[PDB]
Amino acid sequence: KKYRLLFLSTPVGALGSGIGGGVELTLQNAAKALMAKGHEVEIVAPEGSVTNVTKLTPIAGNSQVSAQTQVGTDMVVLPQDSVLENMWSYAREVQDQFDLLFNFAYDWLPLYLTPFFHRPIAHWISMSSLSPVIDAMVSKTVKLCPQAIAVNTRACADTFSDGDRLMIMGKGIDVTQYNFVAKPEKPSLAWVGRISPEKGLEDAAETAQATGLPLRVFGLIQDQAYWQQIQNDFPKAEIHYEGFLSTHELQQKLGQSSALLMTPRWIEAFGNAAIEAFACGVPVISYRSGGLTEIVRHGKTGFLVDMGSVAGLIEAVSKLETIDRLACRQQLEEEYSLEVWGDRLEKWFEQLITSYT
Amino acid sequence: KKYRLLFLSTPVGALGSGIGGGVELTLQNAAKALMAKGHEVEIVAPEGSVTNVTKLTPIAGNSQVSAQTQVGTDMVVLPQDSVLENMWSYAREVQDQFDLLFNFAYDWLPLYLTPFFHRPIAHWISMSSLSPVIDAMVSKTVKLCPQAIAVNTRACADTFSDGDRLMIMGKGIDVTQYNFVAKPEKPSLAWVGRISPEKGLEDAAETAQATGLPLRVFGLIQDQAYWQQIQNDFPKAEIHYEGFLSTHELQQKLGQSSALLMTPRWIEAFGNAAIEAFACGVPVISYRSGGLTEIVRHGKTGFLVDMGSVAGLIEAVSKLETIDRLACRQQLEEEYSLEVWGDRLEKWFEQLITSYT
Ligand SMILES: O=c1ccn([C@@H]2O[C@H](COP(=O)(O)OP(=O)(O)O)[C@@H](O)[C@H]2O)c(=O)[nH]1
Ligand SMILES: O=c1ccn([C@@H]2O[C@H](COP(=O)(O)OP(=O)(O)O)[C@@H](O)[C@H]2O)c(=O)[nH]1
Repeated sequence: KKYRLLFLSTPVGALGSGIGGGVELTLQNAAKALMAKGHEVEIVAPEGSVTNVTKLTPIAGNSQVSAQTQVGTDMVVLPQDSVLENMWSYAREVQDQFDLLFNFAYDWLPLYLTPFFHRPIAHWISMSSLSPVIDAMVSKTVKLCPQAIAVNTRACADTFSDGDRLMIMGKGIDVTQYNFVAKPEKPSLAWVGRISPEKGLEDAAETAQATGLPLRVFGLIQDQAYWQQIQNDFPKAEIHYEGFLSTHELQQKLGQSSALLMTPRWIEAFGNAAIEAFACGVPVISYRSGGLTEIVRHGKTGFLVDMGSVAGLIEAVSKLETIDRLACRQQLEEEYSLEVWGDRLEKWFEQLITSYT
Repeated sequence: KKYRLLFLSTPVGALGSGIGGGVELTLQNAAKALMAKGHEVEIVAPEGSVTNVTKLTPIAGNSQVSAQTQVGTDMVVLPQDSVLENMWSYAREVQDQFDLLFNFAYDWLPLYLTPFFHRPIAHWISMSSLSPVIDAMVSKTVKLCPQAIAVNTRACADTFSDGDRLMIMGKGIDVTQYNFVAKPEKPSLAWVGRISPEKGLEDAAETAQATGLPLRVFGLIQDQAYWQQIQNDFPKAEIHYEGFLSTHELQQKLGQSSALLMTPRWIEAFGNAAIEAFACGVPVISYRSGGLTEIVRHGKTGFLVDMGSVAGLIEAVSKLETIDRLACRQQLEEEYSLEVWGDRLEKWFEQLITSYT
C-alpha cells in the first residue's frame, strides 16, 4: 500500500515563518514520517512558504487571521481572494491525482468542503476548541465522516462537544534534529511560544525574578507593548528575547536551559515546545493544562503545578535537581518518534482510503 | 425536454417578508414562468419563507446581512450555522435529483461552490457590482462556467469587470396580478423601495413638497430615524407610509398614482418597481441610472432625468399629462411577460443542461 497524499497547510502564514505556530512543525514531520514509510507527499501552502521535506506548491492569496485572536466567535470571516480559498480550489482541481487529502487548517472552510470532495479528507485539529463555530463544524463533519478528524491528546478532544468521536493520534518529532544536553553551562529558564497575553509569560517572568534565574523567551512578538509591559512589570528579571528561530537554532539554545516553563491560561491541546524540550534533555514545568498533564510525568520528567500558581512554579524550579535530564530524552525517544507516529498515521489513512466508498 | 429544477433563494430573509428585496419576486415569477412551460421547480429558502407557486423546502439557520449594507467590502462574513451554508449543504445532498440548480443569492459562497458540484448551476445576479469580492467571484466563476451567470440589463452587466461575459436575460412579471388604472382618483406620486439613505427618498419628498402632490412611500423601513429625518426635513410634504405590502395590495394602491418616482444614487441594475408601475398604468419618472434608462421610454412611458436633479424631477411631474398611461401598460405586456421571459430562461437552461459535460 503506497499512497499519494496532498497536505494542505495553515493559511495563517507561510511555512517557516512561525506565524503559523506549532502546526508548521507537525505538518512537516507528518510529511517526513509518511515519506519514511514510502509515501508521496505534496504540500500546498501560502506563497512564501519554505520546506526541504518534499514538493511544495505555493498558492497566492490573502493571509488569514489566527483563530487565537477570535476566541468564542460566532462568525466566519474570509478576506477577499483568501489563500485558504485558493488552496482548496487548487485541491479541488488536483484531487483525482491523490489518494487522500490531509488538512491542517483550523478553519470553517475545509471542514465545510469535506463532503463536496470525492476523495477521503483527513483533518488534523491542532488546538482545543476555541469557538462555537469550529466546535459546531467539527461535530457536523465527524458525523458525516467518522474517524476522519484527529487531535493530539484526549485532553484536546475533551474541549469539543463531540470529542468522543475524534481520533487521538499522538505526536512525533524528528529526534535526529535535537542534541541531548546533560549539564547546561549556566542555570537558566526557557519559555517557548507566541508572546500574547493568554500565554501567561507574566508568570514565567515572575518565577525568573523570584529564583534569580535568567529567562530566555523563544517566540514571535505579536504585541510590541505587551513585551514592554512584561519587562516593565518585572524589571529585576533578566529576560532575553531570542526571536523566532529554526528548529536547529532553537534546540541549540533550548538545551542550555535548566527547565522549560509553560504557563497556559487556556487549555493547551498539546505542547510541541514541551516535546522538543524533552528531546534536548530539558525538564518541563507546566500548569495542569490540557495535554501537558499527559506529557509531563510529575517528578520524573518535570512538574505539574496548579493552574496559575506562581508560587508553585517557583517551588518546582527549586526542585529541578531531582529530575534526571536523561529520563526526559528517553521518554521522547520511546513516544513522540516519527517511526511510531508515522505508523499510527499510516494505519489511519490506510483505513480511510480503504473504506471511503 | 422537461426538467427538474432546484431554485436556491436569498439568505437575507424569508420569502414573502420583503427583507430580501426585489429578488423575492423575480424568483417566484421565474418559478411560475418555467412551470408554465411544464418544468418542476423546488424552492429552497430560509425558515419562515412562504409561497403558493410550488414546493418550498425551508432550511433553518442564521439570516445573512444584505450586501447593500456592505458596499465596497473586501471581506466575506458568514454567521455561525448560516442559512446560506445550510441551503447549499441541502443542495449538495439532493443535487442528483435535479437537472440544474438556479441560484439567486448575491453571495460569495454559491459562486465558490459552483465547480464543487456535479450538476449545472445557473446564477441570477440581481444587483449591480456592489463589492470587489462579488465582482472578483463573478469573474472567476464565469471563466469556469461560461454563460452560467445572468443579469437583468446590460447596464447591470457593465458594472462588473467582466460583464461582457454575462448573459442578459431581461425580466418578466405575472401581468394577471396587475389591474390597469386609467384615471387615479386623486393625483399623487409613488415611491417603491427600501427606506435607506442611498435610495434617494429625500429627492422624491422634495419633489412632492414642490408640486403639492402627496407622496405614498412603499417599502420597508430599515432606519427608523432616517424616516423621521425625511419627514422633519420636508414637513410641508404630505407623505404616507404604506408599509410593505403584498403584490396584490401593492398594485391596488400603486395604480392610484399619477407616476412613480425613482431616485437611485447608485447604479440600479433593474427596476422591478418600475415594471410593476407600468403594469398598473403608472408612468415612471427616474434618474438616468442603470437599467432604468432602458426601462423608461422618455416621453412615451415616463421621463429620464439627470442624476440627482430635483428640479428635473419637478419639471417631469408637471409634464405627466403628456404620458398615455396605456402606453406604459402595453410596453409591459409586450416585454416583461412571463411567456417571453420563461422562453428565454428555458432555452438558456436547456443549453446549460445539454452542454454541461
Ligand atoms: O524560536 C522559536 C522557534 C520555533 N518555535 C516553535 O513554536 C511551536 C510551539 O508549539 P506548541 O504546540 O508548544 O504551542 P503553540 O505556541 O503553537 O500554541 C513549536 O513547534 C516550536 O518549534 C518557537 O516557539 N520559538
Ligand atoms: O410595499 C411594497 C411591496 C412589495 N415591494 C416589492 O419591492 C421590490 C422592489 O424591487 P426593485 O428591483 O425595483 O429595487 P430594490 O428595492 O429591490 O433595490 C419589488 O419587487 C416590489 O414588488 C415594495 O417595494 N414595497
